[PDB]
Amino acid sequence: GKDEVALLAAVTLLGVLLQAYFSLQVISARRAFRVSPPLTTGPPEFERVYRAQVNCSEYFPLFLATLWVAGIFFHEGAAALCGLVYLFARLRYFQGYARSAQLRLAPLYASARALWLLVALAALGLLAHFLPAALRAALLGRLRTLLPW
Amino acid sequence: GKDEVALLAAVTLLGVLLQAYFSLQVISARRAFRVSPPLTTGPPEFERVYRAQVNCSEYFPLFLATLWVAGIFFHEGAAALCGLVYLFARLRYFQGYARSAQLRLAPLYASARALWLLVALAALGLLAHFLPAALRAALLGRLRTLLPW
Amino acid sequence: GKDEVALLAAVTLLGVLLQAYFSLQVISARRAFRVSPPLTTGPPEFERVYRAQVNCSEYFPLFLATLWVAGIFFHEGAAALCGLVYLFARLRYFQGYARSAQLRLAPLYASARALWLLVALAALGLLAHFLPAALRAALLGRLRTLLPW
Ligand SMILES: CCCCCCCCCCCCO[C@@H]1O[C@H](CO)[C@@H](O[C@H]2O[C@H](CO)[C@@H](O)[C@H](O)[C@H]2O)[C@H](O)[C@H]1O
Ligand SMILES: CCCCCCCCCCCCO[C@@H]1O[C@H](CO)[C@@H](O[C@H]2O[C@H](CO)[C@@H](O)[C@H](O)[C@H]2O)[C@H](O)[C@H]1O
Ligand SMILES: CCCCCCCCCCCCO[C@@H]1O[C@H](CO)[C@@H](O[C@H]2O[C@H](CO)[C@@H](O)[C@H](O)[C@H]2O)[C@H](O)[C@H]1O
Ligand SMILES: COc1nc(N(CC(C)(C)F)c2cc(Cl)c(F)cc2F)cnc1C(=O)[C@H]1C[C@@H]1C(=O)O
Ligand SMILES: COc1nc(N(CC(C)(C)F)c2cc(Cl)c(F)cc2F)cnc1C(=O)[C@H]1C[C@@H]1C(=O)O
Ligand SMILES: COc1nc(N(CC(C)(C)F)c2cc(Cl)c(F)cc2F)cnc1C(=O)[C@H]1C[C@@H]1C(=O)O
Ligand SMILES: CCCCCC/C=C\CCCCCCCC(=O)O
Ligand SMILES: CCCCCC/C=C\CCCCCCCC(=O)O
Ligand SMILES: CCCCCC/C=C\CCCCCCCC(=O)O
Ligand SMILES: CCCCCC/C=C\CCCCCCCC(=O)O
Ligand SMILES: CCCCCC/C=C\CCCCCCCC(=O)O
Ligand SMILES: CCCCCC/C=C\CCCCCCCC(=O)O
Repeated sequence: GKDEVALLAAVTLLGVLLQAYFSLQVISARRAFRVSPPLTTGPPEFERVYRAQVNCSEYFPLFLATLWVAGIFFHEGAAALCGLVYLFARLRYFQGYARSAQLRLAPLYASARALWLLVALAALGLLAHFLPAALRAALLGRLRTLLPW
Repeated sequence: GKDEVALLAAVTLLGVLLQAYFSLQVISARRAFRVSPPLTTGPPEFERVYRAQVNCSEYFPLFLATLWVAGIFFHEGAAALCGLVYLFARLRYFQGYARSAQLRLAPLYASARALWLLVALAALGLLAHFLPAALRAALLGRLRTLLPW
Repeated sequence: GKDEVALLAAVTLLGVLLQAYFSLQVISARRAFRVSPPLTTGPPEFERVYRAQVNCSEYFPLFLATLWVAGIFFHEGAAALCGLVYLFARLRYFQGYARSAQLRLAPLYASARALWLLVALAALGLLAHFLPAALRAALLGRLRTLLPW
């Protein structure tokens, strides 16, 4: 039961750890540019690192949501592998963005490709669990009993 | 097992897709107002669209959390319908806010009403799974065995 | 089945309610300092309360992710208790930060300690569900069948 989802839980935990890493980098920039809470503005370099962390934070719940839907309704290994590709592409996005706004783009598109792939696996998984049942009911003349609307 | 939660997974996926839509709108405003990363400040219109996306992002994990608690402990269909009302009210909030800060308010209250309804269904669901067991133990003089505290 | 995770669902719901409380406090500061949407800048006090809510929002999905992994793979009661310690430390962080940036630090470290503890329980739980199986396969000379890589 539990170990049917243990790989998804492991990829989730690795994402939490990546977020802690991004957070550690912003704490470091905060010393390196004397940025003092409660402020988020500062030199362009600090501003880039800080924006990279905010962006990764916005998308972290989206990644988790699709990872779990894809892993449960499609295939656990397929979703987990795709989750790892997304996480590694985000690490590179962060490191890229810290150096320059242009250098963030190649790993940003790689991560966008990986997240859309997870959205596609989630959609396919959901369709695989609804379309066959609807097909069976339609062929048996029992569709109204499955969905009156 | 899986299809006991397939409607919640479908509503979750639709919310991820709505977030991608909001993100596409901010990318468009970014060209229309020459706002260049790493900046989030700009004309009041861009500022409104950008704030709308930030707000929807803050609340997206809250919506997911209550949707899943309500859908598992209350009733799956009730929670899923309520999730759809929330998602559609957020689309209208976004479109409203893009035009004016006042025009965002009616769909914002509609979405606040829909999210509180999901919080209420989650609370009711949780109570339905704890209060009867506690009542049974109290009536049987076995409460200490269920909860010593 | 459901009540195997009902305590985790209850702690989740309490976190959603805490977030609604933080949100109510920022709405109040917004009147008290005439900050008008779409703006997030203002007096240092408003700026502190607003930053406190943003920080709690960034970490809310991280807390949920680890609470569920720890509660499912480690022990439900252990994770749920730890989740409560984290939530209460965040309330104090918020109240502290509202008064001063220095006063936020003691409950911030308390919440950081509580979240790392949840990360540790999640990691331990995941290891408890993989390392014994790998040990059994290695001892039986059946490791390649469990993991070819
Ligand atoms: C209302 C909607 C109407 C229904 C429309 C249906 C959409 C049709 C889209 C194509 C159908 C799915 O096509 C299928 O895709 C997946 C993933 O790309 C492939 O799947 C394979 O590669 C993926 C890579 O991500 C692996 O994770 C997976 O384990 C493996 O089986 C299949 O080899 C292919 O056959
Ligand atoms: C420590 C706490 C002490 C216990 C206090 C208990 C609180 C009492 C509150 C009212 C009890 C629940 O009351 C119940 O609400 C739900 C939802 O509104 C209604 O439920 C109905 O409408 C909702 C609409 O959201 C549908 O999704 C649901 O499928 C349907 O059954 C019931 O018809 C009503 O009987
Ligand atoms: C590739 C990795 C290699 C494997 C390395 C393994 C790491 C070893 C770390 C120590 C092993 C776990 O050690 C174990 O920790 C937990 C939590 O702190 C304790 O657990 C106890 O306290 C915790 C407090 O959080 C309670 O929630 C829990 O219900 C209770 O049983 C155990 O009494 C201790 O024996
Ligand atoms: C994966 O990250 C991102 N995805 C985005 N989209 C939205 C669009 C409309 C492009 F599709 C998107 C959404 C979903 Cl659901 C998905 F499955 C895949 C995606 F690509 C958009 N922006 C980012 C960023 O992080 C940029 C803010 C960072 C920067 O510009 O530096
Ligand atoms: C649903 O969205 C929102 N909900 C809010 N609350 C918090 C309060 C104290 C009002 F209850 C709230 C919280 C929970 Cl848990 C809920 F179940 C229902 C809710 F209404 C508050 N603000 C928004 C916004 O999006 C505003 C930032 C956007 C803007 O002002 O434009
Ligand atoms: C629990 O909150 C926080 N945790 C942080 N880290 C990241 C570091 C590198 C410190 F470990 C962290 C990450 C994980 Cl995964 C965890 F398990 C425990 C943690 F401590 C960091 N910052 C906060 C804040 O809220 C600060 C922004 C608020 C402020 O500075 O006021
Ligand atoms: C492992 C526990 C770590 C807890 C997270 C630490 C977070 C933030 C510390 C920011 C310190 C305040 C910055 C200095 C500003 C000033 O002194 O003027
Ligand atoms: C491979 C595609 C074949 C699809 C078959 C669909 C067949 C018939 C559609 C008519 C349904 C209307 C009859 C109502 C009776 C009922 O289903 O309860
Ligand atoms: C489907 C893949 C889409 C990936 C998401 C694209 C995101 C961001 C692109 C922002 C471009 C940089 C803005 C221009 C600023 C300047 O040139 O001065
Ligand atoms: C419909 C409301 C009826 C509630 C009934 C509650 C009854 C008695 C409360 C006394 C409990 C203290 C006895 C301790 C013994 C034990 O439960 O283990
Ligand atoms: C229970 C429903 C509550 C819904 C959440 C309310 C949220 C925001 C209201 C902000 C009001 C606009 C501020 C005044 C600015 C101005 O008039 O110039
Ligand atoms: C308590 C620690 C004991 C660890 C025991 C590990 C033993 C042997 C490692 C050799 C594995 C290589 C053999 C390949 C055959 C197979 O497992 O399929």
